[PDB]
Amino acid sequence: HHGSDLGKKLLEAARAGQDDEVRILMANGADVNANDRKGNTPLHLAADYDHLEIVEVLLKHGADVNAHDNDGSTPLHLAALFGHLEIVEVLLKHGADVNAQDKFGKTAFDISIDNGNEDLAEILQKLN
Amino acid sequence: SDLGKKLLEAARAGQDDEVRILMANGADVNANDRKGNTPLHLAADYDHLEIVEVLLKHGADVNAHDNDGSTPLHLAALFGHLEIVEVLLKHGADVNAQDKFGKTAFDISIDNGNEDLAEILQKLN
Amino acid sequence: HHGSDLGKKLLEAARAGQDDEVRILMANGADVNANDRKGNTPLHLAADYDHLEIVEVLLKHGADVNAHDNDGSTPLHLAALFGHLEIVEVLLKHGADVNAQDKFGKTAFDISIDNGNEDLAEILQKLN
Amino acid sequence: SDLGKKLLEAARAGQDDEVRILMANGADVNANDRKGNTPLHLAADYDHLEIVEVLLKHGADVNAHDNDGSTPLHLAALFGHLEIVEVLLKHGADVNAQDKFGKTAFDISIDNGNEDLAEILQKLN
Amino acid sequence: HMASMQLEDLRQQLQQAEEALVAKQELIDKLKEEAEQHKIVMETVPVLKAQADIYKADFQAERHAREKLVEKKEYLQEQLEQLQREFNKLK
Amino acid sequence: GLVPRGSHMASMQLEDLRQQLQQAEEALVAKQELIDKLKEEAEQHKIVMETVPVLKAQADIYKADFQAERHAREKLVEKKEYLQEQLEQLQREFNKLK
Amino acid sequence: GLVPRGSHMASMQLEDLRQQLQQAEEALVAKQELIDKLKEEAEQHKIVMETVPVLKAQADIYKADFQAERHAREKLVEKKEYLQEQLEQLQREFNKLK
Amino acid sequence: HMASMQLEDLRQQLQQAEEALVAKQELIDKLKEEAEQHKIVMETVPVLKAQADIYKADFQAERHAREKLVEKKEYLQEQLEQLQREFNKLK
Repeated sequence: HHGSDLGKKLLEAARAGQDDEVRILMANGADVNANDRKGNTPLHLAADYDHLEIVEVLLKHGADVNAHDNDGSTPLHLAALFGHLEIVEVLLKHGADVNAQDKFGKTAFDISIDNGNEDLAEILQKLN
Repeated sequence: SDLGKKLLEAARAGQDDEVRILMANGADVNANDRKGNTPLHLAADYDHLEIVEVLLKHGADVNAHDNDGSTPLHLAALFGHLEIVEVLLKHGADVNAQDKFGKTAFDISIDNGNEDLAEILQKLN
Repeated sequence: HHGSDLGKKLLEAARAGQDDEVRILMANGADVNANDRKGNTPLHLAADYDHLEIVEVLLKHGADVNAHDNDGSTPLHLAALFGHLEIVEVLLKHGADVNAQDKFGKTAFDISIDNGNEDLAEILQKLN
Repeated sequence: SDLGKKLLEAARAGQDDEVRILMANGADVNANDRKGNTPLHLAADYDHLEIVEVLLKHGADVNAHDNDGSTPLHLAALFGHLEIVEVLLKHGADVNAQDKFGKTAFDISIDNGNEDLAEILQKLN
Repeated sequence: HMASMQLEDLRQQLQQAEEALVAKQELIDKLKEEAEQHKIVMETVPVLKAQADIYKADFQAERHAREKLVEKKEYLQEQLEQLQREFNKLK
Repeated sequence: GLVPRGSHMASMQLEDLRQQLQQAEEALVAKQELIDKLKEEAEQHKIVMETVPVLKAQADIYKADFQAERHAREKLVEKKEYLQEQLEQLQREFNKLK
Repeated sequence: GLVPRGSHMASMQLEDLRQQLQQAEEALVAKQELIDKLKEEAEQHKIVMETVPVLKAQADIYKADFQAERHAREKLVEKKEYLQEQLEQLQREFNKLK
Repeated sequence: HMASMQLEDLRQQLQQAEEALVAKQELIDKLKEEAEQHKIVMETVPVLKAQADIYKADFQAERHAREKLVEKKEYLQEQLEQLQREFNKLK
């Protein structure tokens, strides 16, 4: 809002896996729900880049578990696609919509199935 | 027998008495020549009213077809013998009978230009 | 020409078979080649009506042996059609065109054939 | 023997020396796994330049088709191993070879968005 | 050959068929439009034929009648010949 | 009516060709079997069209032949009515001059 | 396309009818065998026209399914290039820090 | 019956067929013009079909690739896991 190149720095730190940079930027007010042009958030980004504690941090700082990039993909979608099982579990724990879906209509179960990730599926079945 | 063969000529030649004499020795009133003519046919073909008469009144087939399909009515028509027409109708000759070309008596009258035989074959009975 | 109701009387006498009426009318100048509306001549007419000497008379008085009624029929045609054999022969003797023809194209041989007059044909074959 | 079976893994795991040792006990340079991969295939599938090399130089079929029709060139393309591309061409791999879906290596590069592999598979030899 | 080369080879022999296809298609159209003009005359046949049969039938019937009359004439001509012969003998 | 060039989403440069070259090849076969059937028909059509000038003829002949007959047949009809009249005379004198 | 009423020169009043009544009768048979063949065709045509909404479907499904795949496949491609890069790092440190 | 009567009878039952013939002919025309609209859609089929086969082929090929990459990923993810494990043990 009033000068989001903090948010840029944050998004960039979520990707890079820099956790102390993240911690700092939060302290500075940096927008936890900031968006790159492709519509990503930091959450999206650390899911993408397999950054577990970073996910855990951001979630703790009220990041949307169900934020949607431009194509509708959620961070769940990204962890699902990439086979980042643990990041998936915390996302779920934190209430990610298992049933949520991108603009192609793919939920995260669909993605598991389509990669044929036997384990991701069973973990996705396991909930209401 | 040729009893009908003598009768054919009786009828053709208008032999009133021979007709009778030959009906008495029971020669067939339906005798046929090579052409398929019955006595009734030649009778008509020759304007022989009285002979037509006694034929009809001896059980002669009023709608006999000669080998060409013609009837005594056709011949009658063709040759303008109105009065044999008249009596061939009185004895219920089938006006609508046709020969092998499909002609009717009416047609035959029309072909001739018979402005009369036409207005009295249109007294259709 | 100058008052042909002579010619009418003649044509009528050729038909009627009145030979002395004919002889008289000729003496009066009556047009031997006179025409009724159907285009007939006396010759035509006596041929039609089978009037032998009358034919012979008219011919002697320069009547056209090849006069054509309106339909093209010649007196030959008429005698032919009607089976007037002797009248045919004198017509021929007097030079009737055996090959002449009405407007249907029927010569006199055709007419014999079409009546199937066995004798008229043979007599028509017999010439050049 | 399974001499080729040990070689398949040598090739997959990038075991430079095992490859050699197993060529010396003459295990077939064309060995196939359940998938239809030759040593040359896995060699490509894993960015193992040097192993591709000695395969080719031990008579390995440069245009081997796996059960799906893929060639070491396809895999190479798919995974962006430009340099194994390079040497798979130097040893006359058929660029226009297609797998069972009809893809060529070029197609596979184009599908990836490889703006480079594309301008150097269009140095077609 | 060279990958470079078979792409041309194929584009080249695709130019064959594709050019050949319009020359073959063009021939079809000339045949179809002509088959059409042949069918609009073929309609005329059962019509033309039936009618000719009507006119044949017509003539023949006529001839049958005319033949009948020729003789009827021959007949009367003769009766009128006899009776005259009698009626002249009756002076 | 065939598949347009590169209906494809994904890259199928070579197949696209090979495949299209093949449909075009057998479409030339199809079109050919059509030229065969069309000409071979156009054939049995010409045998039909030739009967026309014939029936045209047959008609014209019989139309003419008919007119000719009727013109004669009328003429006989007259003669018949005439000769019929004349008998009615002679008989009609045999009752007077019997 | 049939024979017009009384194409006849001579009188054929009754036949004219009988005959025309007969051609008309068997022309009703002909036209009928045409309705038979047309409906019976229109029949095998409907079985064909029904495969349309199907192929229309099959197309739409696969077009969508494809876009979905490619969007994923691009995404993996990126991840692959990324992870490929990172190895080049770690190996490139095992020659330095060997 | 009476000659008078069968002429009507026939003209009457000729009125049948002749009226019947245009009602039967009219039905033909509705069928023909419809068969025509069925043929212009039947053209669309080998087109529609071939295209759907292109798109199926397209997806499948894609899926084959995507499946290959999923594992390649799994693979690298793990190499980068090992080497890191070594490179951390190398303090």
